[PDB]
Amino acid sequence: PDEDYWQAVWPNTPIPNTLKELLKPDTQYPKTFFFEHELFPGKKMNMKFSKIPFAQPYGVEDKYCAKSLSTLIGFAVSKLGKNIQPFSSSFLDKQTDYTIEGVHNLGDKAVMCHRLNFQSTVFYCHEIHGTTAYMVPMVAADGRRTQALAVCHHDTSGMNAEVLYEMLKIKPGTETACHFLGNKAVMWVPNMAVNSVY
Amino acid sequence: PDEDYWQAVWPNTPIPNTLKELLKPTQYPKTFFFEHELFPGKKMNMKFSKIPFAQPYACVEDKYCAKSLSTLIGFAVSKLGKNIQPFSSSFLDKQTDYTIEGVHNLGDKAVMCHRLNFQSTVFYCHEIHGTTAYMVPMVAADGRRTQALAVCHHDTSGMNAEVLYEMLKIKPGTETACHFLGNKAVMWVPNMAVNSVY
Repeated sequence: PDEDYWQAVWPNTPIPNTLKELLKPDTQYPKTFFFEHELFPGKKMNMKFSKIPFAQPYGVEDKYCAKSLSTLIGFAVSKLGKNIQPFSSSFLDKQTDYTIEGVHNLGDKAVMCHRLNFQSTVFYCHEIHGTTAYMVPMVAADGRRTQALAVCHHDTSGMNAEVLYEMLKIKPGTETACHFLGNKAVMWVPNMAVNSVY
Repeated sequence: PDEDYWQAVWPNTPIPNTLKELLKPTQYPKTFFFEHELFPGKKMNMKFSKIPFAQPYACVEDKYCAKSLSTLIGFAVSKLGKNIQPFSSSFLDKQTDYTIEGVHNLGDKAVMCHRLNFQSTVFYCHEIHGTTAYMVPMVAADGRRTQALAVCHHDTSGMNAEVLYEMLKIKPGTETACHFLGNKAVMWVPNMAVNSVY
C-alpha cells in the first residue's frame, strides 16, 4: 500500500517529506496579505499567524474531497496529467521575521489541496483559476533558510471586501492581492513551470 | 574540437545555445535599478548603448583572459569546481519593453566572463565579490519569453557616484545598486544555487 501507490506513478521518487508529513493520520494560518510588487529580494516580511482561519479559508466538479493518497493523486493527475510535483510551505516553528531571497513563478495551472483538521487524512482539493502561484524562498531571523508558497489572485473578486480593506485599504476589482499558504496546504504544479529555463 | 572538450567535462550535456554562440569567431543595457524593483509584474523599458562607460559599465590571481573553450572552462573550474553551469542574458533583437515574471537568486559565488569585441574568441574572466547574481525571467511586448541576468552590488564603492546618482540619485557606500548584463556575457554559477529549494 502507501508508498507503493506513489512509486507506481512516480517510480524512483520518494514522497517528499512535507507531503509525507501531511499524509499522517490546530495549526497556524498566516494572516499577512500583500501586493505583488512586495515580492522582491530583500523584502522584510513580518508574518502574522493565527490559530483560526478567517470566516473564509482566505477565500478558497472542479472541487473534490480526497481521503487517501490514491484518490488525491487521481484527482490531481485527472486535471494536470502525470508530470507534476506537490509543494507546500515550510514556515518554521516560532519564527516571525523573514527576508525574501527570490520569487519563482509557478504559473496559473495548479491544484490546491487543504488538509482538514480531522484525525483522518482528509483533503479538500480544487483547481485554481484567475490566480498565479509562486514559490518564495526566504531566510528567517534565526538564519535558517526555507520557502513558502504564495498565491496572487488577479481576478481579484470572490473575497471579503472587508478584509481587502482591512489589510490593504482597497476593495475588489482594482488590483492583484497576494497571500501565503500554510504548511498544511499542498499544491500540485506541472514540471514545465518549475523547470523554467533549465 | 569544441564538443569534445566540453563533453569530456560535462558528458551527456550540450554546450548551451547562448554559450555555443559566443564561441563563434554589441549592445549594453544602460538601465539601472534597486533590488526592490525586481518583482513580478515590473515593467522595464530597456535602454541599450552601443558603448558602456570606459570599462564594463590588452586584457593586460582572480582575473584571467581566455582564448579557447578549454582555457575558459579551466579557469572557471579552477575557481568553483566542476559542478557549474554557464548562463547568459537573452535580450531579443529589437524588443524594448519587458515584464518581469520572476527572480531567481544565484548567490554570491560566480565567475563572470565578458566576450571582448575582438574578431576572435577572447573573454576577460574574473570572480565576483560583494555581489549577488540573479536570473530574471521576462516576457517581452511581442509575447516571447526569455530571461536576463541581473547583478546587484553591495559594496557600492568603486562606482561612478555621478552615474550612480544620475540613475538612482544616491551616493556610494550607502545602498545596493543593480543592473542587467548584456547577451555577450557568460556567468558560471554552482549547480547548488540553481537547484535552490528543489
